[PDB]
Amino acid sequence: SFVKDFKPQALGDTNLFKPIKIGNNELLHRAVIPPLTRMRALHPGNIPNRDWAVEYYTQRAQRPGTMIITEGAFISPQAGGYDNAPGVWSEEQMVEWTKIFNAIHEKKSFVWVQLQVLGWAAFPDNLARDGLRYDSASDNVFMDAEQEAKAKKANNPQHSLTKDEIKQYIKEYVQAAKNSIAAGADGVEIHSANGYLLNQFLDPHSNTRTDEYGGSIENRARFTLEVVDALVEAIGHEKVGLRLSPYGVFNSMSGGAETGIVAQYAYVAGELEKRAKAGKRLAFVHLVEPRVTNPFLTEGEGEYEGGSNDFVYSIWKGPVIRAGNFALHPEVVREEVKDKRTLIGYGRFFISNPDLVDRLEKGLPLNKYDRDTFYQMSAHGYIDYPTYEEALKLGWDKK
Ligand SMILES: Cc1cc2nc3c(=O)[nH]c(=O)nc-3n(C[C@H](O)[C@H](O)[C@H](O)COP(=O)(O)O)c2cc1C
Ligand SMILES: C=C(C)[C@@H]1CC=C(C)C(=O)C1
Ligand SMILES: [Mg+2]
Repeated sequence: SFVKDFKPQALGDTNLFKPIKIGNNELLHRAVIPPLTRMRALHPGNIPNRDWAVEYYTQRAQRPGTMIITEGAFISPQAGGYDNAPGVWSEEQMVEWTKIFNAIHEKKSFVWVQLQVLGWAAFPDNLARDGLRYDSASDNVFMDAEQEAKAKKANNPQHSLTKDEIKQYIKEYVQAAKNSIAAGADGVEIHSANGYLLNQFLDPHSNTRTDEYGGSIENRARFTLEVVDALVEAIGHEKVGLRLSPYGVFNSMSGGAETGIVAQYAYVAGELEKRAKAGKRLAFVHLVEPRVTNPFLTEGEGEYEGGSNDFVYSIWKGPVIRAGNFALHPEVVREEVKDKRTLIGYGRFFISNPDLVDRLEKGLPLNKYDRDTFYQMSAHGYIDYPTYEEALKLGWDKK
């Protein structure tokens, strides 16, 4: 059915429908699909779903000139820990990704691979099963008590990465990015948000290190920036973006409660602009808004009102993608896109609306999403959400 207490507003008269160039890609509108883990990848091998993934992405690429960022993809086995999330390290995996990229391109849309490394959000028992470490920035602070317990129970205690192990991850990021581009992707997004490994280094709660990778703003940012620099050199700055969530609390990050948090993220933005002025401007910075500090919470919950991401705009002068509860708030989007370098990511409602861009343009009702099938091993709630046309044929305007 359609979202009941929603008054759509047509956005076709705004900058949301003005073209913009991101990296090498000529976008025809500024509604972006942010990365959305769907847990349909197949085990063993973290293989993109051979049955349904091409169809899922094809459906959501249907509006020409759409930028799609893939679900997080693990750069290596050690970077993983979820059996049903895909990887980008193996030939088996890349074969399936190539089919996905080809399908998206056939619809005249674009695809950026999000490179994911879980750190303390990984399941320690899956990792132990495969002979892998349970990794994070530190070893004396844990995501929650349950994760700490699972780690100890599996004889896989949380491990504070050595400098050599950090370098090994960087090598893996480089190879994963190369794999992605070679298979046909338009670029990659470095995931440094949402409380995953790079975010665990950025955040002073999760990073209690006393070496060069902790203990100061510059040190906490080091790993993220090293990855940025490694990828820029490997595949080019025009093929690289960075995702950050300054106010996020998901996966036990500090958010606005940490008084030093804006400084931490301002420093990263500054270092990116510095590289930009040196002729290596990243394709974009992607920010999760304080509108959504935890994406497991229903829209309107977990909104932090005490901070804004606007500071980034004073520092970074390139494109900014903003994500977080925008689908139900066209009135907010209308104001945000008045800034001529701002794009809008729509997550949960792109899950439920394959033709979301058309609906945004014309102010059409939105399909409700089904949270119960966000992560189920099923075509249901993955590839069977209807377009507006199909919804009308199903009688949803009367349901
Ligand atoms: C089911 C689901 C899966 C997600 N997977 C990822 C992911 O793999 N990588 C990532 O950076 N963010 C992920 N997110 C966060 C979203 O990209 C987005 O920031 C968040 O959903 C808020 O946007 P929205 O209100 O438009 O949904 C996910 C969110 C949801 C609900
Ligand atoms: C279900 C997942 C593994 C996560 C859901 C939400 C976020 C922000 C991710 O990065 C993946
Ligand atoms: Mg149900």
